[PDB]
Amino acid sequence: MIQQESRMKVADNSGAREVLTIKVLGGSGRKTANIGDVVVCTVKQATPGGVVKKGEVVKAVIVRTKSGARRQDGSYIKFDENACVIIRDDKSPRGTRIFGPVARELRENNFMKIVSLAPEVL
Amino acid sequence: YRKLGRTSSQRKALLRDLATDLIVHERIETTEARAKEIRKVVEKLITSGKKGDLHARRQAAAFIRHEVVEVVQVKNRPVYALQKLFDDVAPRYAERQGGYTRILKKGPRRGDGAPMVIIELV
Amino acid sequence: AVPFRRTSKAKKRKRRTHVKLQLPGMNECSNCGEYRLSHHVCPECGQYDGKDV
Amino acid sequence: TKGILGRKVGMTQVFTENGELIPVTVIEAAQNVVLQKKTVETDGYEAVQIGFEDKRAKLSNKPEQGHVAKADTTPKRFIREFRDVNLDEYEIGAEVKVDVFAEGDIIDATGVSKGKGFQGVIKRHGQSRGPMAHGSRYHRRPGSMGPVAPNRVFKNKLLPGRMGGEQITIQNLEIVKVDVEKNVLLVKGNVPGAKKALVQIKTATK
Amino acid sequence: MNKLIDEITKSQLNPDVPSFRPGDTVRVHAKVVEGTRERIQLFEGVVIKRRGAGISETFTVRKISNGVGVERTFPVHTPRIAKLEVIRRGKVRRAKLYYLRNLRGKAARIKEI
RNA sequence: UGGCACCUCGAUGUCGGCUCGUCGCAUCCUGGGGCUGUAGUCGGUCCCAAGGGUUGGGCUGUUCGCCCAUUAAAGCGGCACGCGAGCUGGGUUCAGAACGUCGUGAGACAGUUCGGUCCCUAUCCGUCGCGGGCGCAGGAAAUUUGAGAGGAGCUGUCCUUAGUACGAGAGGACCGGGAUGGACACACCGCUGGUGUACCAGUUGUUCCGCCAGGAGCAUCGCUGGGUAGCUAUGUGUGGCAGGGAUAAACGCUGAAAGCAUCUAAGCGUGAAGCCCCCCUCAAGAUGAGAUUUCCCAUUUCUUCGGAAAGUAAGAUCCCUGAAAGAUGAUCAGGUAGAUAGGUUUGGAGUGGAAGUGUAGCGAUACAUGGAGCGGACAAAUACUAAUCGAUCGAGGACUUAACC
Ligand SMILES: [Mg+2]
Ligand SMILES: [Mg+2]
Ligand SMILES: [Mg+2]
Ligand SMILES: [Mg+2]
Ligand SMILES: [Mg+2]
Ligand SMILES: [Mg+2]
Ligand SMILES: [Mg+2]
Ligand SMILES: [Mg+2]
Ligand SMILES: [Mg+2]
Ligand SMILES: [Mg+2]
Ligand SMILES: [Mg+2]
Ligand SMILES: [Mg+2]
Ligand SMILES: [Mg+2]
Ligand SMILES: [Mg+2]
Ligand SMILES: [Mg+2]
Ligand SMILES: [Mg+2]
Ligand SMILES: [Mg+2]
Ligand SMILES: [Mg+2]
Ligand SMILES: [Mg+2]
Ligand SMILES: [Mg+2]
Ligand SMILES: [Mg+2]
Ligand SMILES: [Mg+2]
Ligand SMILES: [Mg+2]
Ligand SMILES: [Mg+2]
Ligand SMILES: [Mg+2]
Ligand SMILES: [Mg+2]
Ligand SMILES: [Mg+2]
Ligand SMILES: [Mg+2]
Ligand SMILES: [Mg+2]
Ligand SMILES: [Mg+2]
Ligand SMILES: [Mg+2]
Ligand SMILES: [Mg+2]
Ligand SMILES: [Zn+2]
Repeated sequence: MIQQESRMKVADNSGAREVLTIKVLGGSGRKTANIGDVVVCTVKQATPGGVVKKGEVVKAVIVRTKSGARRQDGSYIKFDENACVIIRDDKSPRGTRIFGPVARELRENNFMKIVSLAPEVL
Repeated sequence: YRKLGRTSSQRKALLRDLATDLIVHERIETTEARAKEIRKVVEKLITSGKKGDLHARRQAAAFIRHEVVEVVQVKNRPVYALQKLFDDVAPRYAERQGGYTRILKKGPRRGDGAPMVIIELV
Repeated sequence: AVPFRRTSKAKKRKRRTHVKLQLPGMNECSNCGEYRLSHHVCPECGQYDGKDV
Repeated sequence: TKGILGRKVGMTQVFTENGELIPVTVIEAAQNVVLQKKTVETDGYEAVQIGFEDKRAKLSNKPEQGHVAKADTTPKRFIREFRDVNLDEYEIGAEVKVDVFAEGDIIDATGVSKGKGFQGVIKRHGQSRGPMAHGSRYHRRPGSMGPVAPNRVFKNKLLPGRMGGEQITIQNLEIVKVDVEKNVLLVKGNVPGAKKALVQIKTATK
Repeated sequence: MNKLIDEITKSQLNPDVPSFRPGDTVRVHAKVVEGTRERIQLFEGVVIKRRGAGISETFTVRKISNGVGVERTFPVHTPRIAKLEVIRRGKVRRAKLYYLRNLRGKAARIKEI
């Protein structure tokens, strides 16, 4: 459950380090996003010398939430950290590496580039 | 269960007083809605007397008050309420399974119109 | 929150149509043969269901 | 179409063949008997009367002893009617079994909702609260009751009252498993009412 | 409790599940079915909670992976578990082990019996 | 924006915001259509159309406005510039103080800045729910038709048709099918979580049960870690599907006045998210009081007459045990022809390894007897306790005509 004014750490190799959510795409009154959704967000912190400079407005996709999704089997998954990966207009990540585990829900949304680079997909 | 117009602390302190008077005197005088609640806590307290274990005695000793029912001239040995329950009241109902109490209606009280009853131990 | 007109005697009497109180549900004891409330212990002959509580 | 009467037993879950997990509702549908058939000539509309549960002869009274005596059956507790149903079947006094349904049918469930007492606006009608701080004194109140000009308050100004207890029907509700030895019928989803409540099952209208 | 629910759901109870308690490491051989493939992915970690009765029972397994803690919840009698193992038996004083959600290594170490 | 000064000065509360809406159409989106400087995609303008829908933030007391980010769209207005006996009090518009300016001065400026008491127990109508009476030409128990009324009505993206029709190219479809969402609505607690003050466990201070052990009182439920029933959303299931009849704008067929022609004059055919239906709910006080199945039957005193009363039948209630119901009435499950509530015996969730005894250690402590003990509201059996005994109410069916009999 991610809405406006909600921050989440970045999980790739681009310059961004922390990100604040600006808007959730999808509909007129939508007010909450979960794993696999794309949001518009701004950069609050950046490592020096990074590709993405502090203060930019970029789109991004959620890879793991504190309250993860449920599967049709009836099983669940939850992480201990909200994370975020900055993407281009297509589904191609801006960075070169992905850190930490990634939920399997990203596979079903054609985010194959992120899935391949993750250390493991749970 | 039902409240009795008093907070949680004062309710427990009231059920322990009434349940002990019914043991000591075997016939008391309460209001109708107040006698329908010590019916439960007295029969559940005879049952601990039909076991006779030390474990059951220590459990019931945490509910009975501590007053002398009567002095026995053995050398004077005061007899306490817990001794009466485990040596006199309990052996009386060795054959009956349930229902060691009966409730008999009397009529309204003058001061506030409360409906009074007689609750006996037979 | 303050009355606009005073209440007439007709309307003040109509409202009290339901301000009566019912007749008690009394009965007759078999032993002492006087009036008694149902499901209650007889006050005078001091008995109930013929057991003399 | 087809229909039976039943009692809500509870809720549980089952595993399907594909491996997925779904919640189901359990229905007890024993002792259904056809009691009366209503025709156009006699009544003007076509219907069938069904009785659900037998009950002790003490509770039944004289007028309804003779109503069920025509079908040669013991007095029942629930009696309802089904319309838009074929009348070539349904001989008088015939038992109605759960096996008139099947795997993967679509049904409609009708029952009486659970009861809530005197309920306010933001639970009965789902309205909004006022601010709970910043010095306000408006928390859970109805709202303005209309403009000044009419000199009155219109109808359907939603206000507190007794909440539950109305008849609600739920449509396009699937059936999971049917059992004839236990007279038990499993429906995927929820049906209105508390436990032990009457639930009227009928084939989907759409 | 309800007797009638028990006979209906008696047949779906998995009888090959072993006996475990919260607080011991297990190795769930969970199936991960894709569109047209079946794989046996392994998930190993401590069991935190075990709740419910009947075929509604569930358990939760906690793993720390790549510095990020992951928790996974399964139904006990699901047919999507190929087999379940009990690697080692821990010693705990709780029934729900929620005090590990905010505890890193060398302090989240559970003894053995 | 103004003009007038007709009601109100024995008081008609005055901006903005909050909660709640409802109406008009001069239509912002979605529906149908005519023209185009309409090749295609994208558009422009006009006609019919009010069913539904119509965003979250930064700055300012702000309405407005500018900006960031979205959306199918971010409509214009009326209702005392809707709504203060419904809320706030930032602003305006009291008394304090200060700046600039004007005045000799007390002081003043709709110039600016900091601070500044928002009272009321609902009589009548109105609105939302729940009861008592009588009526409906005998008295009762159920099941129902439906006049009439209310609810719902929204819409995006991807795939295929197809890189096809069109076009030189760049570009690139209508119609049709499939998949899956956004917001909203109804119900439910199996799942994920919340709460859970008579459930379980750990722990501090102090007092008490004569002492050790074991417990109790108070300290926000003392604090902390869990949690049953019930109530719940952020959870789950489902809905707005597919359609019919008559139409608006519009397009036509046949066809005359007027031997030709023309959609019109007589007559026909297509044709909208709109109208009436379909769908969900209420509904016979619908004084027009409806229908069906079943039950009780034609008693006794008085009458001069309308008719009067007084024991009953079928049936109901008083009274009592209660919850799936509930402010109180009402509703529903029962009253010995009994499982309605409590108890008792077996279980279940939940908590987690009781007391006593023994063993190891100097000791705090650990292990065994032992998934132990405890276990509100959950399940099944059992009449052990309480629903004992009685009483009250409740029909003998008017007249006329017609057909059967
Ligand atoms: Mg959320
Ligand atoms: Mg206290
Ligand atoms: Mg009904
Ligand atoms: Mg307040
Ligand atoms: Mg457990
Ligand atoms: Mg005046
Ligand atoms: Mg118009
Ligand atoms: Mg159009
Ligand atoms: Mg056009
Ligand atoms: Mg409209
Ligand atoms: Mg700021
Ligand atoms: Mg005006
Ligand atoms: Mg105004
Ligand atoms: Mg007002
Ligand atoms: Mg001054
Ligand atoms: Mg001067
Ligand atoms: Mg101040
Ligand atoms: Mg008031
Ligand atoms: Mg009435
Ligand atoms: Mg729940
Ligand atoms: Mg001590
Ligand atoms: Mg004290
Ligand atoms: Mg607590
Ligand atoms: Mg439709
Ligand atoms: Mg048509
Ligand atoms: Mg009638
Ligand atoms: Mg119960
Ligand atoms: Mg009754
Ligand atoms: Mg019982
Ligand atoms: Mg021990
Ligand atoms: Mg020793
Ligand atoms: Mg008796
Ligand atoms: Zn007497």
